[PDB]
Amino acid sequence: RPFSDIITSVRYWIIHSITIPSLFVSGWLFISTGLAYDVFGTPRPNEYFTQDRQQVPLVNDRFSAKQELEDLTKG
Amino acid sequence: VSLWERFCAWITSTENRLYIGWFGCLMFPTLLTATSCFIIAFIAAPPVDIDGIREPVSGSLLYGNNIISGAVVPSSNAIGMHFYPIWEAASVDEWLYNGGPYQLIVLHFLLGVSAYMGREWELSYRLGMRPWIFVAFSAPVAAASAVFLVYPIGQGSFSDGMPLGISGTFNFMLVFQAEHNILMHPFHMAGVAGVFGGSLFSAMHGSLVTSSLIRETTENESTNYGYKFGQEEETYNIVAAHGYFGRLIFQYASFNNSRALHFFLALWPVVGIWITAMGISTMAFNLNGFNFNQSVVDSQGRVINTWADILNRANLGIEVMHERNAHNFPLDL
Amino acid sequence: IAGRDIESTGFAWWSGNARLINVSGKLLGAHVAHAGLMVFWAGAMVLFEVSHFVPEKPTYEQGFILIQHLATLGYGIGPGGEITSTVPYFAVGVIHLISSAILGFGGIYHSLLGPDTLEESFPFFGYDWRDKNKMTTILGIHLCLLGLGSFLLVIKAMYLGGVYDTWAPGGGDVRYITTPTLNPIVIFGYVFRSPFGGDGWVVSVNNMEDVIGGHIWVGILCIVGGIWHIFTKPFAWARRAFVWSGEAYLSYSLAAISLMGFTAALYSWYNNTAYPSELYGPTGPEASQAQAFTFLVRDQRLGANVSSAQGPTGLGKYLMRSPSGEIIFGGETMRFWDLRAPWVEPLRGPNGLDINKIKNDIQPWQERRAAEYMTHAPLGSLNSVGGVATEINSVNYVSPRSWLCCSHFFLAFFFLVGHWWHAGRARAAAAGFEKGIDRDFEPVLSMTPL
Amino acid sequence: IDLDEATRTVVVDNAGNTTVLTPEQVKRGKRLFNATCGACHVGGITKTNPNVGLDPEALSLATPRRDNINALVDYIKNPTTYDGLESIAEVHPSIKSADIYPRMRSLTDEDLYSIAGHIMLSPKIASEKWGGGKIY
Amino acid sequence: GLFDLVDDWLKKDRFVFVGWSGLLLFPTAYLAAGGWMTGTTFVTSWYTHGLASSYLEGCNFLTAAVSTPANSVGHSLLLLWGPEAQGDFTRWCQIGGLWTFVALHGAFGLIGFCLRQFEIARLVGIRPYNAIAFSGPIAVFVSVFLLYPLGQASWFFAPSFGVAAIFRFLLFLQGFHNWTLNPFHMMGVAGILGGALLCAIHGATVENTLFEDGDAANTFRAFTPTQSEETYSMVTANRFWSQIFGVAFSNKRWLHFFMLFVPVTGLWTSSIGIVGLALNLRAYDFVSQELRAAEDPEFETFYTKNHLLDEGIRAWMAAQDQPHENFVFPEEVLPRGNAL
Amino acid sequence: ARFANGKPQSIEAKYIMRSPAEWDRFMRFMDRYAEANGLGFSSXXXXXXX
Ligand code: CLA
Ligand code: CLA
Ligand code: CLA
Ligand SMILES: CC1=C(/C=C/C(C)=C/C=C/C(C)=C/C=C/C=C(C)/C=C/C=C(C)/C=C/C2=C(C)CCCC2(C)C)C(C)(C)CCC1
Ligand SMILES: CC1=C(/C=C/C(C)=C/C=C/C(C)=C/C=C/C=C(C)/C=C/C=C(C)/C=C/C2=C(C)CCCC2(C)C)C(C)(C)CCC1
Ligand SMILES: CC1=C(/C=C/C(C)=C/C=C/C(C)=C/C=C/C=C(C)/C=C/C=C(C)/C=C/C2=C(C)CCCC2(C)C)C(C)(C)CCC1
Ligand code: OEX
Ligand SMILES: [Cl-]
Ligand SMILES: [Fe+2]
Repeated sequence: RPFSDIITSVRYWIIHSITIPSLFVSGWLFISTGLAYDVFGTPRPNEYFTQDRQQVPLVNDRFSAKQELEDLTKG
Repeated sequence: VSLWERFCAWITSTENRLYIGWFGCLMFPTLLTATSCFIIAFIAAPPVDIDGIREPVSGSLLYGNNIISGAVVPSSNAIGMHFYPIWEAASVDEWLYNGGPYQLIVLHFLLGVSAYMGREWELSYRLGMRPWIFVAFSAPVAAASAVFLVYPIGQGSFSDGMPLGISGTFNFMLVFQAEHNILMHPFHMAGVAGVFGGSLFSAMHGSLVTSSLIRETTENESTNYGYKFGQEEETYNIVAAHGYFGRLIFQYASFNNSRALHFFLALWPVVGIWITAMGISTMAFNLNGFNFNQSVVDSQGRVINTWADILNRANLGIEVMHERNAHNFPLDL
Repeated sequence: IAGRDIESTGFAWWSGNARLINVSGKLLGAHVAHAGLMVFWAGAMVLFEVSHFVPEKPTYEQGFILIQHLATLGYGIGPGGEITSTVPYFAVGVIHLISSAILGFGGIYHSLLGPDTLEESFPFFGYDWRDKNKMTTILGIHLCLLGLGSFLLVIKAMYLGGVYDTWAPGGGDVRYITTPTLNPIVIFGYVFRSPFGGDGWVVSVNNMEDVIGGHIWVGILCIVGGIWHIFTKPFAWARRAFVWSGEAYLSYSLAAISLMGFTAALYSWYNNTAYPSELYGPTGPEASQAQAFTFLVRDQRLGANVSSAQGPTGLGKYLMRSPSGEIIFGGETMRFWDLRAPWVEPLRGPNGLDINKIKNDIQPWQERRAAEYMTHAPLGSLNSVGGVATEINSVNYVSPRSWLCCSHFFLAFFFLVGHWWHAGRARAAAAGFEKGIDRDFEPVLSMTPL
Repeated sequence: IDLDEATRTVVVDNAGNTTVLTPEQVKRGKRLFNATCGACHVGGITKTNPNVGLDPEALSLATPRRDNINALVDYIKNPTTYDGLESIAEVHPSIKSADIYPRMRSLTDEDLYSIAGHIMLSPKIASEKWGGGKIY
Repeated sequence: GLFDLVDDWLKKDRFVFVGWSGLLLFPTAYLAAGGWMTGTTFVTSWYTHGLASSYLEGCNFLTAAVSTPANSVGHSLLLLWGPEAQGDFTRWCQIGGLWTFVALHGAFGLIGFCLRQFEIARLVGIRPYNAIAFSGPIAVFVSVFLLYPLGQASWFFAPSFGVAAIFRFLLFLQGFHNWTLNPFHMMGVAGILGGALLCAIHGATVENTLFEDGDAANTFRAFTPTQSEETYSMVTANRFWSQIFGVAFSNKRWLHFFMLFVPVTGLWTSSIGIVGLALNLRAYDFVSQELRAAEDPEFETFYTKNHLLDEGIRAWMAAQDQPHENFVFPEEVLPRGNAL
Repeated sequence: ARFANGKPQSIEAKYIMRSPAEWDRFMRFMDRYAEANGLGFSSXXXXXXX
């Protein structure tokens, strides 16, 4: 079926007005609730530096990277 | 039959090995003198002070240069934008000391390329074809004018023009990056897109056309020998090429009116180069690219570096070093 | 719909306006409506700038582009380039808006309900693109209108409150130009001089007297030419070198207007007379000269003997000698020694930069002007970060000179491209092979081999 | 880390008394400073006279001390040389030279207090770039 | 046979050709594109480069990137289950495993695309020149994104998938290797510019030598795909270009083969140059000029000026470009020219 | 150099000698085109009549 016929179909828009806005709102809430910071480990604007360290938190070892990051990302 | 008529006729003749035309009367002497002066200067031009600080720079082959390091050094900074023909100097040696040959060569080259465009159109008219090839050639001409004439006009000195050489070209590009941030300018992005797309479309069009070639030759004979000059039928199968292209990406997405295809081929790189020449021209008047320096700030206020800040770091490194002795005050205006 | 379809016309929708070439009334409607669009933009932008105006900052820091013109005309500006009131700008804006409404209605009426061809019903406004007498008549009428406009500017500057003059004694202010220069030699010296450095073909007009005299001359020439083209007919020598068609006329106009756009772009970048630095900000060279001047003054305050300190290259870091012998500021700004600014001329003598005036008779207002100009140079970025490309983004400023020059240079080149395209197509169409070759009368096959 | 109470405390007077800038003050300052001071004092350096910088160290060595809010506010009211021998109001923006410089024709006290607070506070945040220059 | 009807369904005619090559083209390419999309949106570069490269942290399209892994990790594959990460998606993203994920998956998708071109050509019964042409971009990707970091200290010095990151890569190679002076780069730029030249000139020549095949000004509607005769005069174009330039094409097959050949060989030469750089075998200095300048302080060319620019960019960029080295350069150590 | 200048003639010799070239061209052009007053073609860029 050609694209234009589907795009102009009414039964298409009756299944694309309860699916698209819901997905958009879910994508909004993904970061509005702050879940994305925890899922990907990216720092929040107030987590770049802490009271203990005032410099960039670089990883120096390879096979102990997990523990190093765990420590750096303490506070 | 007068003499003028006879002449005009020989000039606009279409049976001469090379078309002369009326634009040729401007193209030939001008380009010939430009190339003669360029060839002589690339071999035996004495050093020239370019920054006007009495520190001459050698650019000739006979002065310990090679093909890459050699160049025709642009005129001195003391002259600036002033016209400096031979007869304004008190001696030819002095004319060479202040880089007059650069001005001579560049002005003649610009006039020659403009006349070349005109001559392309004139022959198109004589042969009874559609007159728009010189419109396509306008893009390199615009780029050359921007790099050789418009930028010195905006900056205020001929010493800021592109030197005629390889290493000089690289130096010009690096200093342009340092002082102007060409990479972060959307017009340079458009030009890179245009050039990459031109190469892509050239390669793909050539592959599609050569792949679908009607079998009219053996195996022990160049495939190119199947085609004969002055044919009446297409030597390639458009149907097979379009089928392959449509199956490769998508059915809708595909060109059929080969005329539209060739128009798009002409359109992409030309508009890219036009936009790039406009980038250079706009930046000649100090309208630089985006400056995303210290744009990201944490809650407290400390600055978090992005990839743009490292670009600024490299630009600083280039800037504090270019023309080391020329500057006396903190700002480069 | 007979005239509005690729079939009836032969022109695709994207190149749709070409269907109006032979339609007289609709073309007139399109032209009038477009003029209304221009007027509407002028009025709307003036009102916008008046709304966003802030009396603390100078106009060149507020990103303004139109208040400067009306200020140069001498509207609501006081001594030194201070803005007194913004009422005349508001009046100009509203008048332009109303006139734009009228023009837009007229254009719409002539495009929609007006007769398609004016030749049948109004055999005075109808033309043919091919007869020369009517073409020259229209050209002469509009030429007379332009001459009257130039007169109007001269009249405004001479007897209607005057214009703003930076070089006026006691500082920049509005004055009457009582004695414009009428000498043809001095006026046409600008027109016929070199366009290179130190000459400044038409950009290097210095005083307001030359501006007024040149405008008097342009108005007189335009009036005489308009009268002359109306009466006469194109001569034999011009009758066989020109293509006589609508697209050819369009191409001629495109080339001329591209040249004018280039001239205006370079004119806004170098000129201080018709573009006072108090309104448009300092020019390119002006900022560099201001930097050299202010650092010279600062180092002189410490007691250093200016004009005796050798630079790092041994050339002199404060005062140098121009290649013509004139005494100029040192450093990289020696390329800009042709500069002439109202705040630096008091220090210039016949030999160049006088030294006794620099050592003793310096003024605080010159110091303030130089510092302000150095701190506001025509440097910036596309997002208007301001300053040098490597500077951090705290200031927010791009000089209007840069905007004007860049935009108009871009437009001028693209109109040159339009000239190329349209001239080629017009000549090909007049010749008769703008659609193809022929396939039965191919001229290449009739020519000798080579 | 946030712009907490600890980092918003600055010296208010010669003695050493330390007041606290409300967040609003900070904003207004950064705005006013960037609008008026920024063109010449961007980044905490003096563009026209690089010797007399704006970093806290140079303010500490001025005569009199300029490393507190009160002295900065007084300097705006009445600017002097680096050693304080005479006034330079005719060649520097100031309330005294309000006629000469139209920018200050509207500045208020709180405005001056906020600008001085911003000047004092920014070196506490950046701590090495306020007045540093290109290098940093 | 079970294989036969599966092969029949794979080569079914539909909107998009799947083919056998699709089995590794579609998942790998989809995963590479998705990895780039998630990388420039959520994951950061704080713990590998000390940067912020994501929309979540405030970068625009020009600055967001998928940055290379930390230099402390060597040429490790950074597998999600590897010893460096041991599962735990968050730390895998933080140490920079997404770069390797994207690069490896994109390389396999690239292989899949070349195989897809071969299969399409075989099914349609035409010559496979398209795959040979596409071999150029494959060589560029392999030499730049795989071989160059492999020759260097770690993945850290590979280009990052981002707009500004590529600019940083350009400037880094210019500053450290004098890449513009390398003759193979000169060949590459010659090939690329010649390809653009050929494309524009051929388009213009074909479009301006069309035949009278209609009556309307719009010449696009005077063409039909199932046409036998040629639409433009080869003879007239040949004569025009021989009268203007001096030499012109007289063979469409040779013309289009040249159009194919130029950019591909440009890219191949550039790739050879990059492979050379990977081992620091760079065309940096002209020994003769370096000497003759060392023994005489009056000799100067644009070449020595370029060297000074390289030293400046290197010294001023190293501190922030390589945070793992902990470079500290005092102000009096940094090379700087005069007052500026 | 920067001395403004009507055109760029500095010495009467330079003007009086840039003269004969243009006048030589005017004469050779007049040789073909002389005694022409009418012959209005009234067509789009025709100029067919010599
Ligand atoms: C300044 C721009 C401009 C102007 C003045 C015109 C003018 C014209 N075009 Mg046109 N055109 C333009 C841009 C412009 N065009 C562009 C950019 C394209 C490319 C898409 C085209 C493509 C195009 C085609 C393909 C054709 C025209 C045609 C025409 C003519 C008849 C149009 C018509 O019948 O309208 C009919 C349309 C309407 C009635 C709907 C528009 C309703 C009104 C006019 C909109 C404006 C209302 C305004 C906001 C209210 C103000 C009221 C006032 C009192 C304040 C007319 C002279 C036609 C032609 O050749 O005529 C013979 C034709 O076939 N044009
Ligand atoms: C006063 C100036 C002027 C005038 C009256 C004309 C008039 C004409 N031109 Mg034309 N042209 C001009 C300047 C001018 N041109 C310039 C400067 C160029 C160089 C770029 C061209 C290049 C040009 C070409 C290449 C062609 C014409 C054609 C035509 C004819 C039909 C045009 C049409 O229907 O428009 C239709 C208008 C549009 C489709 C609008 C397109 C919008 C453009 C592409 C983008 C504009 C970007 C804008 C600056 C900002 C965008 C904002 C956005 C981000 C929201 C008509 C006689 C056609 C022709 O040959 O007819 C015989 C044709 O093929 N012109
Ligand atoms: C055909 C599509 C395809 C291809 C070619 C790849 C290829 C790759 N993926 Mg991958 N992936 C795919 C689809 C694909 N993926 C899909 C659909 C997903 C979503 C679930 C993922 C999710 C994914 C993740 C999350 C990761 C990869 C990674 C990788 C890379 C390393 C994989 C590795 O080492 O395992 C190689 C595995 C094999 C060779 C197994 C092949 C099957 C064997 C031969 C069957 C027989 C074995 C037998 C049972 C053993 C007998 C006993 C033994 C003792 C002999 C590699 C480039 C990793 C990576 O790039 O990290 C940087 C990584 O972390 N992929
Ligand atoms: C034909 C055509 C066309 C065109 C059209 C035209 C071009 C039109 C124009 C139009 C116009 C051009 C219009 C205008 C209008 C205007 C108006 C409507 C105005 C109004 C005003 C007002 C209302 C004001 C008010 C005010 C005041 C008084 C004060 C202050 C405030 C304010 C401002 C509010 C087109 C393209 C579409 C399409 C095709 C067809
Ligand atoms: C206002 C003013 C001024 C001005 C004045 C005047 C008086 C002007 C004029 C102007 C003029 C007086 C101009 C003229 C121009 C001309 C031209 C521009 C020409 C051109 C020509 C042509 C283009 C031709 C062509 C051709 C040829 C070459 C060949 C054959 C064909 C033909 C014919 C086409 C001044 C600056 C003083 C000052 C300020 C104010
Ligand atoms: C990595 C990974 C993965 C995967 C994932 C995925 C596969 C994802 C996907 C994702 C995606 C797939 C996403 C996408 C996104 C998109 C977007 C975000 C877009 C945007 C767009 C826009 C923004 C546009 C723009 C534009 C243009 C471009 C042009 C025209 C104009 C406009 C404006 C429209 C997994 C799970 C396996 C796990 C492991 C890791
Ligand atoms: O000459 Mn070539 O590079 Ca244009 O900026 Mn200023 O001048 Mn020099 O420094 Mn930077
Ligand atoms: Cl300087
Ligand atoms: Fe082709």
